[PDB]
Formats: sequence, structure tokens, C-alpha cells
Amino acid sequence: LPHFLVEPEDVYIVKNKPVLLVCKAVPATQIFFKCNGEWVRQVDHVIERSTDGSNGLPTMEVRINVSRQQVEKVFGLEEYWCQCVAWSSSGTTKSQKAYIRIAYLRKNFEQEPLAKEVSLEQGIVLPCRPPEGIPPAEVEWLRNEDLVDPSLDPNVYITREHSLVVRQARLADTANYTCVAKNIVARRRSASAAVIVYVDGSWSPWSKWSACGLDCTHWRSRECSDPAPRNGGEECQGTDLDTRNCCV
Ligand SMILES: *[C@@H]1O[C@H](CO)[C@@H](O)[C@H](O)[C@H]1NC(C)=O
Repeated sequence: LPHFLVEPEDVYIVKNKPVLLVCKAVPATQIFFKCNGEWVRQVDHVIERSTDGSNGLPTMEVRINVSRQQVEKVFGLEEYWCQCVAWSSSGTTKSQKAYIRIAYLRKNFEQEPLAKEVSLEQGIVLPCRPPEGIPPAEVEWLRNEDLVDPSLDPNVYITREHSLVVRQARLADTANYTCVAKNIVARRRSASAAVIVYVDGSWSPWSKWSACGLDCTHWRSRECSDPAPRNGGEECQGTDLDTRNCCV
């Protein structure tokens, strides 16, 4: 019985360029391809006959070119497939069904990231669902122009559901985040989502009481710097100076 060395793999049509399906078996006397329940012509087959290194048995290597027009013309229930069959003195053998699909990628995203307002300690999740296409598109994130790398920082990482997760604000500051769907046919960039990191201003501890001056009054100082109000963040609610009656 013949044993396959090289089996036909699942190939995709990029643009309109032909695909090659390599098939090799040992021992082989005759080798033919069967596409969608129909045999391929002998002239279309590119045969390669050679003697095996391990034992004195004939080895055959065959390759067929399948164009874009050949795939799209076949209309039915199941997808375009090509199975390689090998012959010998003992019997026949069947290889794995290699599925040939026309590669594509849509323009409209299923889900795009939106603008979010977050504080210094709180964490945010930026969701993204890439457009439909065969094979599925890989997801890459951009912080403004620069590519987001999850290996550089543990606080910034991309989940299995393509969403970007950030747990802090100083480790990932203010930036327009855009989701990029990457496929062999086309690269699709989503709309930029403005992520703003605000610092809510809270008062600093009270200073020491000043000496009792004239008109029986003494003041105390206060500052809005623990933490200081940055970006959109709200200012400190209260007074900068506190007056109290204390003398002669
Ligand atoms: C996003 O870019 C716009 C200009 O196109 C800018 O005005 C805005 O502040 C940016 N947002 C962030 C978070 O950088």
C-alpha cells in the first residue's frame, strides 16, 4: 500500500493568482488529482519521477495549478476541494481533502472601539471585532501611530477576543487608539478612539497655625497638589486659606 510523503494543504487565492497543490507518495506507479468529484486531465499534472533513497521503490511527485476562475465557477452546497489518489501493484490510497477558498476581507468592522473617560487607578477595556473574511483576520493595536506591544509592559495586553486591556493610567497615558485587522488580502484600520486619563484633584494636608495677629484672627494655608489636577480632571473643592478667631 502507498504512503504519502507530501499531502495537499489548504490554500487561499490572493488577488487572482493561481495556487499549487503538491502531492508525493511512495511506492507510486500512477498519480492523479480528484477535484469536486471529477478527475483532472493528465496534461495539467506536473509529474516528477525519482528512485527512493531508503529502498528500491518508484516515487512520484505531482503538482497542479488552480486559478481564481476555476474556484468561483464551481457553485454548490460544499466548498471547492481537491483530493490526491495514489496507485500501486497492491492497492489504492486516499489523501486528506485540501479545501481551496477565495481569500477576502470586508471593509465594515463588526465592533469598533469608542471614546472612554477614566481615572488614574481604574482600568478600561477597548473592544474590537474584525470584519468577516477567510482566513480570519489577526488583530493589532496602535497607540496613535506606534504599534502596541504586549511583551513590553504587563499592564497593557491584548486578550483572545481581540480587545485591548489597560489596568492603570501612568503606564498607558492619553492616546487615540485604533484597531487594525490584518489579513493576506487587505489591511483594515478602524476609527480612532480617544482615551483620556484624568486626575481628580484632592486637597493637601493643613499647615501649622499662624501667630495671632491684629483684629484677633489667625490664618492657615492649603494647596491643590496632592494630586495636582491634570487633563480634564476636576479642581479641588474648598478654600485655599482658612480664617479662625483666636488675644489682648
Ligand atoms: C485624538 O486626535 C485628535 C486630533 O485628530 C486630538 O484633537 C485628540 O485630542 C486626540 N485624542 C487623544 C486622547 O490624544
